[PDB]
Amino acid sequence: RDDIAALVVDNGSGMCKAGFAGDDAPRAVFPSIVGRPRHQGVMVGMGQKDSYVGDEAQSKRGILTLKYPIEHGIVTNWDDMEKIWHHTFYNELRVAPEEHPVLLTEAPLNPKANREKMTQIMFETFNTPAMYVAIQAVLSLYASGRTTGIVMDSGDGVTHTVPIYEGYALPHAILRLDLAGRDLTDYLMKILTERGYSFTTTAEREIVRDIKEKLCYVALDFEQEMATAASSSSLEKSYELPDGQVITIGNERFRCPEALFQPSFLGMESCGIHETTFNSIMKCDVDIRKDLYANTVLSGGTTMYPGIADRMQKEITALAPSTMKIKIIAPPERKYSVWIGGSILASLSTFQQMWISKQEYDESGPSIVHRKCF
Ligand SMILES: Nc1ncnc2c1ncn2[C@@H]1O[C@H](COP(=O)(O)OP(=O)(O)O)[C@@H](O)[C@H]1O
Ligand SMILES: [Mg+2]
Repeated sequence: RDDIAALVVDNGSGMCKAGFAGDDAPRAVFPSIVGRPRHQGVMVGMGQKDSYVGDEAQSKRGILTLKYPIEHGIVTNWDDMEKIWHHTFYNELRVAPEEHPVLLTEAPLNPKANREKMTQIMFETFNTPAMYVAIQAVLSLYASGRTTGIVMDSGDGVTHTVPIYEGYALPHAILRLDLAGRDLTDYLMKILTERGYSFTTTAEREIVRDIKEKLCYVALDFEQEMATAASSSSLEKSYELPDGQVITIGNERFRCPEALFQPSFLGMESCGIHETTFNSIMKCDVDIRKDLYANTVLSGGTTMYPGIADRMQKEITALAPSTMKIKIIAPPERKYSVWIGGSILASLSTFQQMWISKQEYDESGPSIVHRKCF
């Protein structure tokens, strides 16, 4: 192309969003999975591919051992992370990472190794002209187009809360909760053994992930929901497995997401999503707090339960004083927020100087990022 518009990769733990820089929607939304087949291949018909990264794994999941390369925001296996990125440019976008500049997001307080290796790989593997690393929550604020607010983003394995006032991070106040979507999925598996459905296989876990999205919804009052669910069959809901069996679910649909509000359930002693937002406000200075309580942005995937926005409001309200009324942004496209906001930052002028360049890296090595990025 005459104009090369830098790639925005929002590499998360659960998915791998990507696209060109010119739009408010990615082109490339495929779950970050490498499938390895787990039997002898008897037929000599075709030489089947040894590995099945990307959406193909979701179709062939029956005979595969699906694995996740990124757990808790952190890249446990790179060989698998390289395979996902090769698929991202060559197959998903059909573009060259050398004839295009590129920006990769990352959750805060990740071990310094993560940033370092990302920098090496973007320069040594795909030989990128220029690269950058950004924090998720700062970009989610860009998307909502507000200079000041507190951003609470929960994805699949990391939940983080970052408070910004008049375009100034207070980084002493940035809290992070491990509890996230994967912990919610894995708790539904554990409470569907109640009604006697077992999901031991990797692929079985992915079927559970799809029930949670279809039926799980947060409740204003947990106790009142529980009483009604026990009293009557109104709540009960029924889903068709891939075999053609039916599973019926009742109270389990509003207990999958309740763990967020009381991690006592999952076994952790973390306070809540509501107490984490509150406490990040209350580490900030007195004057800044009034503007923050007013603006509270929900971002990401596990912010997409119905009920969630109405539960947060009520929750923080009780914690806060009678004045300083709290309003929660909870936008419609919050699922792709982080990426859309990454679209803008690259689009925005004066971000050019900030871009790390091969030239700089060649002198100071991968450790360049530890001084040129936040
Ligand atoms: N409609 C939905 N309702 C509830 N949770 C959802 C929904 N869609 C996806 N999820 C959750 O969102 C996570 C993926 O969202 P996202 O934040 O975009 O990904 P990542 O953490 O990889 O960036 C999954 O773990 C899943 O639990
Ligand atoms: Mg995310």
